[PDB]
Amino acid sequence: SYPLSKFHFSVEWGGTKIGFTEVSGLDLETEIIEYRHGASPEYSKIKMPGMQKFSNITLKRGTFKSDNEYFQWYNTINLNKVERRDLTISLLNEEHEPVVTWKVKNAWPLKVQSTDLKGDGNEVAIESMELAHEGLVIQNE
Amino acid sequence: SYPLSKFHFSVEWGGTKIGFTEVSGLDLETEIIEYRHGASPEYSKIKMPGMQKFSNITLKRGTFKSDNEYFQWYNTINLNKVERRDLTISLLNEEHEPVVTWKVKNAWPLKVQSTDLKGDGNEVAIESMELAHEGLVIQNE
Amino acid sequence: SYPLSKFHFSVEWGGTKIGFTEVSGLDLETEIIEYRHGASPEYSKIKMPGMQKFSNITLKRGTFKSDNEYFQWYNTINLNKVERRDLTISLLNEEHEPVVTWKVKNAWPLKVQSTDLKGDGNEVAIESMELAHEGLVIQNE
Amino acid sequence: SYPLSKFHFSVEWGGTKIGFTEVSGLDLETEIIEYRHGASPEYSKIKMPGMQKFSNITLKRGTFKSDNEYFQWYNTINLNKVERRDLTISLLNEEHEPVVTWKVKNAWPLKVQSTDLKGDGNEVAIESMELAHEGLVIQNE
Amino acid sequence: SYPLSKFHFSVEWGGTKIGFTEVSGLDLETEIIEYRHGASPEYSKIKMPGMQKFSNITLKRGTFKSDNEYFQWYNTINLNKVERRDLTISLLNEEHEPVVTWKVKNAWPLKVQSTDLKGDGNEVAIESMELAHEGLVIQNE
Amino acid sequence: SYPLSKFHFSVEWGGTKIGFTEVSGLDLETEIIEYRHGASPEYSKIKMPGMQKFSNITLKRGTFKSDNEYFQWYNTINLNKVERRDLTISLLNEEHEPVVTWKVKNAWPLKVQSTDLKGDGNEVAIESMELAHEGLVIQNE
Amino acid sequence: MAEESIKKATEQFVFEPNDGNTWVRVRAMIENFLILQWRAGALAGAKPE
Amino acid sequence: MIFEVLKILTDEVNQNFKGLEMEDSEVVLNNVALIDSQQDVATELQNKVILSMINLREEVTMKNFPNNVLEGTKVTYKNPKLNINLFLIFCANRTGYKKSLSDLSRILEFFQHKSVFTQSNTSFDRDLEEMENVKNFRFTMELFTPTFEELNYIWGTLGGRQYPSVFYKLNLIVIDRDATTSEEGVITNIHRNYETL
Amino acid sequence: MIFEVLKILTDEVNQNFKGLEMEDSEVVLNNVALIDSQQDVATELQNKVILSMINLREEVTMKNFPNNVLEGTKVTYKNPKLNINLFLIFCANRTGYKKSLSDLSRILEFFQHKSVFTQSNTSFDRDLEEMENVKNFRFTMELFTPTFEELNYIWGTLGGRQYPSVFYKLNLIVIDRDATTSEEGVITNIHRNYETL
Amino acid sequence: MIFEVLKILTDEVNQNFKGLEMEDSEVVLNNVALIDSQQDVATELQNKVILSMINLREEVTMKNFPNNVLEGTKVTYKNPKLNINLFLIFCANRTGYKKSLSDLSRILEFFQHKSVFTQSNTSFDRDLEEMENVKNFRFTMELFTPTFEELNYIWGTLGGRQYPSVFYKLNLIVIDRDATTSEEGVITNIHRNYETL
Amino acid sequence: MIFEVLKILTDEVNQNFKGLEMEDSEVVLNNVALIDSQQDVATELQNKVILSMINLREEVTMKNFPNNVLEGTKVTYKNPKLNINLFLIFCANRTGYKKSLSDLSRILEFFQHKSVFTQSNTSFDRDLEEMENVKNFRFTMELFTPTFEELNYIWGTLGGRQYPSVFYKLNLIVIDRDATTSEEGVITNIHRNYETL
Repeated sequence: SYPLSKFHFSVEWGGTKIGFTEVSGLDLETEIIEYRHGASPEYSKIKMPGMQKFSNITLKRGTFKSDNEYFQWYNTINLNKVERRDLTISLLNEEHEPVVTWKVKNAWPLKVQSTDLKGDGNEVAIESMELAHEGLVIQNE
Repeated sequence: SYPLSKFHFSVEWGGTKIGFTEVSGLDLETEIIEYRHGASPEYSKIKMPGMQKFSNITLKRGTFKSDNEYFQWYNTINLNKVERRDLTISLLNEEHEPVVTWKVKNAWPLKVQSTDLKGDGNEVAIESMELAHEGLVIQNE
Repeated sequence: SYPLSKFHFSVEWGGTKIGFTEVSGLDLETEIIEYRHGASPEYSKIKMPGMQKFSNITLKRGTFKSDNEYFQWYNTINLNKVERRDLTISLLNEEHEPVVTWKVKNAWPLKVQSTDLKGDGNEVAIESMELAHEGLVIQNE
Repeated sequence: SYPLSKFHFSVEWGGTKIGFTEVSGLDLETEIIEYRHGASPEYSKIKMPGMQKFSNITLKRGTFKSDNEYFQWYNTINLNKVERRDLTISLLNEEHEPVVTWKVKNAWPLKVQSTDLKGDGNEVAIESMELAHEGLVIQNE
Repeated sequence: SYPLSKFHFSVEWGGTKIGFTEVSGLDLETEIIEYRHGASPEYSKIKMPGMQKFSNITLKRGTFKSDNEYFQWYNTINLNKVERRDLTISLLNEEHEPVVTWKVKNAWPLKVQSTDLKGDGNEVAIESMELAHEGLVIQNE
Repeated sequence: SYPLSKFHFSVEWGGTKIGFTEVSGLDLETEIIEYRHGASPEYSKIKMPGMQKFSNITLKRGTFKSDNEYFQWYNTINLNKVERRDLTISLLNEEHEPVVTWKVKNAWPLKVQSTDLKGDGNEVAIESMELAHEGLVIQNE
Repeated sequence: MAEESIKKATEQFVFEPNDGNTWVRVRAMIENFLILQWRAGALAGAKPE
Repeated sequence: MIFEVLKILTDEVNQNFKGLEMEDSEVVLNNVALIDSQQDVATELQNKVILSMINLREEVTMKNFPNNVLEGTKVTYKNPKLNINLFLIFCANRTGYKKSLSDLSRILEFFQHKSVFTQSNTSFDRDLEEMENVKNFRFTMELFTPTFEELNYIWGTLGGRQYPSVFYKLNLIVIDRDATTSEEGVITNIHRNYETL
Repeated sequence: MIFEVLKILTDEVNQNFKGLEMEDSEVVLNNVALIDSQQDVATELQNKVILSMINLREEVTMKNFPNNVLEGTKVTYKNPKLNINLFLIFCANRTGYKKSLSDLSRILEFFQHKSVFTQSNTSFDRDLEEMENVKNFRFTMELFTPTFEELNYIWGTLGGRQYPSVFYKLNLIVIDRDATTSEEGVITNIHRNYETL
Repeated sequence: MIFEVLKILTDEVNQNFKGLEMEDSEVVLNNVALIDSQQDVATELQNKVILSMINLREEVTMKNFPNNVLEGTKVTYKNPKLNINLFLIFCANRTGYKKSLSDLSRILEFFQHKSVFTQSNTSFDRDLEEMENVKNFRFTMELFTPTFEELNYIWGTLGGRQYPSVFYKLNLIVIDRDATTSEEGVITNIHRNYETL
Repeated sequence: MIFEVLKILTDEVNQNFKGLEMEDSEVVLNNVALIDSQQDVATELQNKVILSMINLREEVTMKNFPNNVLEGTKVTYKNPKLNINLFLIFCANRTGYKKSLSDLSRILEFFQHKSVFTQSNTSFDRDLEEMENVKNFRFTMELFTPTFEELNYIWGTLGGRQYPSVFYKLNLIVIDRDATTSEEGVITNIHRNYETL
C-alpha cells in the first residue's frame, strides 16, 4: 500500500491549543519470570510473562504570549492531590482525519522545563513537559 | 564462490505481511567454568562449557493503515498466559528461495514500541518489537 | 500568533549590570509514590505526587575591569550565614518590556568559576556562577 | 630492513576454508603482587609476577552457501564435553610462506553470531566466532 | 566598556621563567546542608552553607634545554615535608600591567607529567604540573 | 630560546634495536593526607604529602622478520622470578646527543600484545609492551 | 497422539504452493513439536539428534 | 512512468495559472543545468518556469513484499515491484526579477491547497497518444527546504549560480514489468510415513 | 506575498536615504549572482545596492495548527496556513570602494533603530496597482552574521567572488489560499442505548 | 575481462529496445566526462544513452583464498585470484528532455525483471573476433541510489553539470593469469628419531 | 632514486606488452594534469598510457634507526637514512574507449602475477648512461582502491575530469647521501676513583 508519515498529528490534553512539535515515549513492556529444575535435559531456562510497566510521555511546543497552560496544570498539586486528565493523540491523513490513535488514562505532570536563554544564536523558545500515567491502548482500524 | 548479501529476506511470524526492514539478535552463547588445583605446574586455569543462554530478537517494519498486528499479539497476555508461536527467518537468493534459515521455538513479545512524532523532518513511521524465546537452530544445506 | 525568541533578556540580581550571556536551570520536578495491593485485577501500579525539588541556576557573563561582584557576594559566607537575595529574570519584546518572568526567592551562591587562560586562541574571558534557592513561580499574562 | 604488512594471513582451524577477514585478541598478561614493610626508607612498593591470563580470540569471515562449519563445531557441546582443537595462525610473505606463527592449544567456541538483516544498504553477510583456549606460543625465526 | 581577553598573562611561582601556555582550575565551592521538619506547609527543604573546598590547579608550558624546575620542586618531598610557596597569577592589559589577580597560599606539587614521544607528527614537547593548595583570594580593583 | 621537538629519541632496553614509534607513561604522583580539628577558624582542610606511586610504561614498534625480543623477555617469568633490567630513554638534538634522559630501575614486562590481522586495509604490523618498574629520575642539565 | 498433532501441522498447507518455502515451514513445525516431547521425557536419546 | 507523472503534474500547474487569468506564466519540463550553456537549448528556457528532476531514491519499507498470484489450483510466480521517490525543483527564469518572485508565490499557494493527485482528480487529456500506457495512479507532494550546506551540494551540480527556486518531494511511482516467470499446481495429496527409530 | 513584502522593504530603506540628503544611494531588487554575468542584466546592477533572497525555511512551531470556522450551527473546513522565514542579503556595488563602506554603515544604522514593520508603520504607496492584494502584515528584521565555513557555502552558489555585504533574517510571511473544502451542521441530537451484557 | 563484460551488457540492453519496437534508443560505451569537451569525441555522444565505469573496488571476503592444484603425487603452485566489483552509470543524452525520461524508465524496467547474466543466458555473438577470450561468467546487477553529498562527489569529477542518470553496481569480475610458479612432489616417506633427554 | 625506480618500472610494463604481441600499447612517464592543458605537452600524451606520481609519504617505523660504523678501534658517524613510500596512477588515454578498458585489464593482470622487483629480476638496460648510479634495490607493488570521497580529492588536483585509471602504492625507496660527519677512537683505558663521603 502506502506507508504513513509522522509529521502531521494532534494532541487533545485539556488545553486551548493542540499543535505541538514532538511526542515521545509511547511504549509497552512486560517483565520476565524464569525457571529451571535440575532434572531437565535442556540446560537453559523457560520463560513466562509477569508484571507490566509504562513509561513517561514527553511533549514539546513553542512559547507564546499569554499562554501559561503548562504551569497552570502543574499548580494543581496539593500534597497527594492533582487533576488527572485523559489524553488522546492521533496521527492524521491528508484530509486531517485520525488513522492511529493512542489513548491514555489518568495523566498528571511531574516535570516542567522552561527554555534556556542564549544571546548569540537565533533560536525560538521551546517548553517541555513530562507526564506520568496508568495505561495505554492503541487503536488502528 | 560468491558471497551472500543481506538485503533480501523474509519472516514467517503468524501475521499477514512478511516484509520487514531489519532483524537483529540471532546469537548463541555458553557460560564458562574454570578450575585450578594448587599442585599444577601451569599457573593458569582450565576451562569447560556450562549453561547456555539466548538473546532477544528485534524486528522492525513500517506503519500501515488497518494493520494492528503488533498490538494484537501483545494483547494476548493474561497473567502468566500468552500465545507462543514458531518463527522462521530465511535469507533468499535471486529466484526467491531459502538459503540460510533460522528456526525459533516458543516466541512471545515483551516490548512494543511505536513511532515518535516530529514536525520538521520528512520521515516515515517505524514500529519495533522485541521477542523472548527458548531456542534457535541454524540450517544451511 | 508569533513565537518568541530567546536572545533578548535581563536579570535583576542586586548588582550593577543586568546584561548576561546565558541562563539555564529553570525547572520544576515532583517525586512519585507508587502502590499496589495483591487483589487488583490490573498488574501495574497506581501513582501519586509526593515531595518537590528545585535545581540550581547557572549564570554566565563577561569579565570587565573593576567589577568584582561575583566574589563580593561569595565573600559574605560566615559559617552558616549568607546574604540571601530575590532574583527576577525576564524575557523582553521589541520595545524592551517583560513578557515571561521567573521569580526566585532566597538565592545564594555556592560555586564561582573564573576563566581559564590560553595563549593560542582569540577568546574573551567568561565567568560563571551557580545558585541555590528555595522556590520558583512563573508569570506569563 | 623492511616492515611487515598485516593483510596476507591464513588460519588452520580444522575446517575446509582457511580464508578469513579479521583476527583479534592474541595477547599475554600477568597479574602483579605488591609488598612493603614499614621500615623501608622508600615510600613505594616492590613488585613481583604472579598468575597468568589469556584472552579470547575472535574470527570473522563471509557467509557462503552450503558451509555451516561454525554451527557444526558449536553443536558438539554435550553438558561438560566439547571437541577441542589446535589452532595455527600464520602471517605470510609474498611467496605465501609463514613468517610469524601463533600456536594455540585446547580451543573451543563459546559464542557464535550471525549477520544482521538490513534492507536499505548494499552489504555482504559476515559471521563471527569467539574462542576460549588454554595457552599461546609465538614463533618468529 | 570593553571585555577582557585571556591570552596575555603571567605566573609568579618561584622559578626563573614566568611564561606558560595554559592555566586551569581556579574555582571556589561550598557544600550544602538541608533540613525539613514534618509540620511545614511547604513540601521542600531549606538550605544553608557548610564546609568549603578548593580544587587543584594545572599549569602547562614547553620543554627547554637546561631547565629542570618542575623536577627540582617535586624532589623536595621528604616523608611529610615539602617546600610550600605563594603563587600569584595575573591577567595583563596592553601595557603589561595587572588587572585581575589570583592569590594562592601554601602550594606544593603532587603530579608531574612529561611529554609523550611520537615519531610521525610535528609537535613540540609540553610538560604539565598539578598543585594542591589551601586557599584563594580574587582581587579586581 | 628554542623549544624542543618530540620525534627524535632512543631507548636502551637490553635488546638489539633502539628505534621505536611511541613512548608513554612517564609520570610521578604523590597521594595526599588531610586533617582538620574542630576549633579551627577556617572551615577547610590542611594538606600533606604521603605515599608515592609510579605508572606503567608502554612501548611500541614495528614487526620485523627474525626479531622475537618481546616474547624472549616475557618468557623468563618462572613463578615469582623474572629478569629485571635498567631502562634509559633519551631525547636527542640535531647532532644525535642526549638532552633529556629518563632513568628507570627494575623493569619487567607484564603485557605483550601482537598485531591484529585485517584484509581490506594497507597497514603495517605494530607490537606493544607494558612495563612495571620501581622508580624514575629525570636528568636535564 | 503424535499423529494427531503432526496431521494438524501439515493440513495447514492443503492448497499452498509446493516449493522450498513450504517444505521449510513444514519441517520446522514438526521438529518443534518433537523437541518438546523429548524435553518432557517421552523420547529416548542424549540430544534431539 | 517517470515521464507520464511529470507531464501530468505540468498540466495541473498550467491550468491553475489559467484560472487566475495570467497569460505570461507557463511551466516547461526541461533541465535547469543548461540555462546558460549557450548551445541550442537555452533559447527554449528563456522567460519561463522550469521543472526538473534532481534525484532518485527507493522506498525501503516495501522492498521485501512478495508478488505471487493464486487462482484455482494453480500459482503464477512474479518478481517484486520497485517503488521510487523523486526530488524536484521549480526554477523561475523570468525576464524581470519581480515577476519571478510573483510566480513562486503562486506555486507555493497551489500546493498548499491541493496535495493529492489521482486518475479521477486531474484534468490532463486522456486521448493523447503519448499517454496511452497510464491506468491508475496516486501521489502526494510535500515541500522540502534545505540548509545552507545542502544548497551548496545541489547548485554545485547545476552550475554554481543559483536562481529563485522551491524544492518538492514526490511519493511513490510504481515501476513493474508484470511478467510471468513460472506456473505450477498446488498441493493436493499428502503422505506420511512413520518408523520406529 | 513574497514580492510585496520585499517591495515594501525596499521603499523604507530608500526613504531613509532621502532624509539623510544622499542623492546617490538607491536600493534595487534583483539577484546578486548575475553581477558579472555580462548578459543584459549587469548594466542595471552597476553603481547600486542590491537586495536579494538567498534561502527559504518553514516555521515549525505553527505547523500543526487547525483552521476551521464555527458560526451558528454550521462549520466550514479549511487547510492549515503555511508560514515562511526568509534569508536576505544587502550587497553594495558602488563604483568607489569607499562609497560602498559608507552605505553599509547606513543600512546597519537604520535597522538598529527600527525593527518592526506594520501596515500602519510604513510609507509605501497604497494606491499603486501592483499592491492591490496586501491587507495586514507584521514582520521583524534581525541581523545574521555567518562563520567562515558558512560564507564559503553562500558565495559558492553566487559566483565565488565576494562583495561587501550584510545578511538579515526576515520573520513570518503568511501564505494561505483561504479556500473552503466542506460545510456541515453541528451536533444537535444525542441518543444513548444500553444493554445488559 | 573488463571490456568483454561491459560489451556483453551493452548488447543485452540494445536487444531489449528492439523487442519494444523502439528504433531511436541505442546504448554506447564511452565516457560521460567528455560530453561537452568539444574535442572530436562529443559528436559521437549526441542523441544517445552512454554507459561508463566510474569506480573500482576489491572483494575482501575472498582475498586470502589459496589456488594450488594437486594431481597424482605432484603439486603445482599458483598465485591467488583477484576479484573486482564495478560501479556504473547510465546517462541519457537525448535531444529532447522528454525522450530521456522515457529511456530511463525502460532501463529501470529491464533490470527489475532480469538481474542474473550467464554464458547460457545472453544473446551476444560468440563468433566475433574481439570476443575470443571469454569462456564462463556470472554476474548480478543491483540498483544504487546515492545521497546529495555523494552526488556532489560523483559529478564533481565529471564536469559539474548533471544529466538524468541511474547508477548500478556490478558484482564479481574474475581476473587471473593462471600461470605456474613451481612444481614439487608430495610426501611419501616419514622417518622418526627418538632420544632420551 | 625517484626517477630511476620509475624508469625501471616503465620498462617492465612495456616488456609485458611485447610478449603479448600488442604493438599499439606503450606506457610513458609524464604528468596526468596536463592532458588537456593545450600548451606544447598534450601532443606527447595522445593515444598512450601515462604513469605519474601523485603523493609522497615517509615510513615511520624506521625513522629513529642509527647509522654509525665501527671498524678496528675507530668509529665514523653518519646521519640516519630517509625512507619514502610513493602513490602512483596508471591513466589510459587511448583514442578508443574500448581500447582503454583492454589496456587496464592487462596492467591489472601483470601485477597480479609479479609483485616483487629486484636488481636480478628486471630486464632494464644496465649499460645506459642515465642509469649509472643504481646499485641494489627491492620494492613491492600493491593495488589501492579509493572511496568516492577520496576520488574527489585526487581528481580535484588534476583538473576535475576523470579518465579510466588504476592506483598503486610503491614501497621503500631509500634516500641517503652516505657522507661522513666525524671520526673518533674507541674506549681503551678505564680509571676509577673512590672516596669516603
